[PDB]
Amino acid sequence: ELKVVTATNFLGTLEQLAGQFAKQTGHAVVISSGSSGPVYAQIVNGAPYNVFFSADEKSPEKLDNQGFALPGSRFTYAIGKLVLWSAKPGLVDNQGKVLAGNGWRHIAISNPQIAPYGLAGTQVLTHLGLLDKLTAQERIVEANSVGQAHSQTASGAADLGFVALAQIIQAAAKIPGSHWFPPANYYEPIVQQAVITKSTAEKANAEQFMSWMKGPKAVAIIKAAGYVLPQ
Repeated sequence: ELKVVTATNFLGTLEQLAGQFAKQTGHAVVISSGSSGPVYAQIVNGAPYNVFFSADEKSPEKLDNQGFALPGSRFTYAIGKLVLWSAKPGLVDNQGKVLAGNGWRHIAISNPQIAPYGLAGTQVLTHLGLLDKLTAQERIVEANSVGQAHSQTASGAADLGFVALAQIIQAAAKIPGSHWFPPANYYEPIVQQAVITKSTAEKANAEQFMSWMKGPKAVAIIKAAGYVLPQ
């Protein structure tokens, strides 16, 4: 009974992974999710999780340094891809020029202090010189996770949103609405690391799952969700 907590970007992908791991091994996983910052704080506050999938390297690195992570268990399990998305077809152009105009109301951006996909979206606005203007105009609506940014954008509560590719890519590889991938030099890469929680009471099972996460079937599921893997 492995208890796994994930940054919200990776929830849907982890559900797919957990389903496949259960089919192969008979082991069931209990998934929890939240923004990377708050999940880190819950772990430091003794939350009884076995494995943590962050949306960054910083939280796993801090847990390792502070003695909360099992030594040697930290690794990069996926590299995300930031997307500017709208549920409305035709609103987001393929060069992101929409961001500099007034043809939309709000943009959902997860809180950059706690959600790495929010940090990435904020970095894109800084790269374009639009963060100050959109902040002054009160057009940025702070979401508490990229799960919430995606929810707000998917319902149209926000005309635009900065989300994870995994949240919007479909089984056939299509993406509904409209979208723009900010180039890789517009934000720092979203390098996602995982750790085993040192206090786990299921060490062997946690290590088995962490090993499986690097294997061919897990990697194929991760890539199908639009993530990349270290070269």
